[PDB]
Amino acid sequence: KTRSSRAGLQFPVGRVHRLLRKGNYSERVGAGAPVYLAAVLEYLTAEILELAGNAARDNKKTRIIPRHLQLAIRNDEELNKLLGRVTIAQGGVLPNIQAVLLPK
Amino acid sequence: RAKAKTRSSRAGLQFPVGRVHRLLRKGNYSERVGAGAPVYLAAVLEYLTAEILELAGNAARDNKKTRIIPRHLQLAIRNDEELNKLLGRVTIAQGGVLPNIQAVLLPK
Amino acid sequence: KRHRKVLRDNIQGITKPAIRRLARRGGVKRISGLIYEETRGVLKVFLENVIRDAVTYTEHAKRKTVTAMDVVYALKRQGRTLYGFGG
Amino acid sequence: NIQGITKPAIRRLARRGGVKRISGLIYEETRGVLKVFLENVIRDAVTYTEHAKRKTVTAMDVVYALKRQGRTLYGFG
Amino acid sequence: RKESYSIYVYKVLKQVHPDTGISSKAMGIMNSFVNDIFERIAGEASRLAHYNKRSTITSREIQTAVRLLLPGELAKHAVSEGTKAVTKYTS
Amino acid sequence: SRKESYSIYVYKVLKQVHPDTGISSKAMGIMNSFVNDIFERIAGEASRLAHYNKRSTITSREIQTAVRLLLPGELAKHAVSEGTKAVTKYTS
Amino acid sequence: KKPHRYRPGTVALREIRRYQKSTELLIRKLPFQRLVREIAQDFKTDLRFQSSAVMALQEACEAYLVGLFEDTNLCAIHAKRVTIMPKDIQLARRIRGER
Amino acid sequence: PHRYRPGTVALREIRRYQKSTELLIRKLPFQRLVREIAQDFKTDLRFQSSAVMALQEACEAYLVGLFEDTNLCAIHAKRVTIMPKDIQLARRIRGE
Repeated sequence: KTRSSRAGLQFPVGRVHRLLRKGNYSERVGAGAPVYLAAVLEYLTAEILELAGNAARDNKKTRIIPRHLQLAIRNDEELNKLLGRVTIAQGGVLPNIQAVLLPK
Repeated sequence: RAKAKTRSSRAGLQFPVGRVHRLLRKGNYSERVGAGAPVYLAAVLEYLTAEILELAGNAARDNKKTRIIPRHLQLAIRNDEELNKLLGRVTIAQGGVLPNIQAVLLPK
Repeated sequence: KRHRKVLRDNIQGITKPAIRRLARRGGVKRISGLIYEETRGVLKVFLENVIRDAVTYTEHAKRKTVTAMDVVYALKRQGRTLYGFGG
Repeated sequence: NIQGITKPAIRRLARRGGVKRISGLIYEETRGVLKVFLENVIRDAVTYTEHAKRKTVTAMDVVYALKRQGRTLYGFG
Repeated sequence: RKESYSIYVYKVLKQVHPDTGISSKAMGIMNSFVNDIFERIAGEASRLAHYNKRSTITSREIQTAVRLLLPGELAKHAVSEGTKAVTKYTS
Repeated sequence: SRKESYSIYVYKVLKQVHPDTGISSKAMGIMNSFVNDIFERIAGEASRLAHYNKRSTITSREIQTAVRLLLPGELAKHAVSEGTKAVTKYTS
Repeated sequence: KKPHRYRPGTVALREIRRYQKSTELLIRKLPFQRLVREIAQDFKTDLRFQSSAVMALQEACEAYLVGLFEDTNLCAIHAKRVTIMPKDIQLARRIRGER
Repeated sequence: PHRYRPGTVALREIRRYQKSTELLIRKLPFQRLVREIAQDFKTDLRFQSSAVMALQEACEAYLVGLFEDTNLCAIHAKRVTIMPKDIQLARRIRGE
């Protein structure tokens, strides 16, 4: 039986534990810490994929591509805040024209 | 036993090599620490301290003050391009700002 | 067991002449009447973020008194390192 | 070689930035800015390469250089 | 060899969008993302442990670090997921 | 209650560079904050260097590369010169 | 005879010189403390504060505002005005990346 | 002959280039510039292809962001044409 299975998670708890042990972060690691961390990472992954899927469906595409990820991130205030200083390669920018530039 | 010599003295330094070594061991930066690393680090820290104190002393004498106070440190830091770059995001408490008025605001 | 008067409207303690003085240090010569409310809002936002982080640190240590070190760490992790309050 | 960053390319970049009209003097200024940016990044990148005692700059070298200047880049790990 | 989160990303994707796929580049970007957030959280946790002179990183430190890095609603939901996961694991 | 600081070393350096100049308590505290800040930056950058290259030991080489990364230009060259001279004198 | 009355701007400039020469804190201690305690109370009730913590917070707040006013002034001057206005503050904060 | 008014094609280009994501500078001159600059720090360096593509993504993203801020600065002064002083103001406020 795996610890991820006992925890109801998809992300690999064991691997996260090994990466913490070898990442020179602290002398000891509690048993609950990698479970908590794995849960948080899985939650955030689900949030981003949710929005990116929505953006893909608006674009009538069945596969999420980087463009959809950039659109998803920049259109969500809290994610945009979290990734304010991150560049998504091949992401482009949000469609946006300043009102003063339009005629009339 | 051999007479005690300090590593700082062996290196011709003023900063405490032993203490820096202890802080590296206990700062969880790496599993192992080479014998030469704390000497180098101590030398760099001492040099930078000397540079800041040099500029601050100059500023202190320009203001006809004999004791360096925080105001002099702020003046010293902002008037040197490379230190200003290094400490671009640092606030010096009780430092104030450099005297500076935009030219367009003065009368004609 | 004799607590202070409940705090209200303390944003008004940031007076008009104080903001003017701060602007003077920034080199500002003339100031529109609408500046003051805007400044108050900006200051409030800044303060909120700092105090939030400080209190988070205070709770992690299971203490009830926010210390100077708590504030220094909060500021440091927002890229506004402050010198003078260590030790 | 700085002239290989042509005028129409900078115009296209500005279009993506939403700029509608562009003074003739912008282009030279832009080139200068670009040069400075590149220099800094490359200076750090080569440093990593040199630390590893390698002669080939890798993608990872660039990613680390960019990260330590607060311009984290996704996609090249 | 070269580890990635690809299979876990795919399982999550199938949970949230059964009929959606993903390009190779997008999966690479997701891996970069996961590693980034991992490093941030572990580093913040490290500072937390040092400040309080504790030698053990526990789930409580993780929780405090999460409260510091994520804004508002994201933080609350993350805390909720972490608490449920620890409670389910413990029993 | 024993709290270590760099005060005595700062004072010795001050006497080397400005024999008749003093320093207020606040300024000495600021110097301690400064020294700790640069220490943390350098040690952290060195840690990342060591990690990237799968080496378990931080040596003077990592310190030197970190120094080149953090300090600008002439400040970096002078610091590197001081460190190298100091290490070579120490080794003999 | 007519009372002495400097023209608009003279005293402002003299104040700029005056306050850039000195370093003392410019907001009153106690109202600032009350502000901090009020804001703090909306996260957790009954917190206490060390004195030096409040003084540190005050240094940080005033330094932040001073920097914001430098940038605001540059933005105002760019538009060939000499009076700073709310849109200048909003531009400065947008470019810093806070909004 | 038919002629579009000044600005119409500019707007069309804005929509066009904000809709797509392909790199906008030619690969080879960019590479040549990179190698020339690199040559002034250490001789005989080579580069992996993906390193150059990464550098190009970073450079173009940086410039795009700078042009957004520049445009905001231009509009602030009630102009529609960006000028060098606008770039210098933007760069000063970013802290470079």
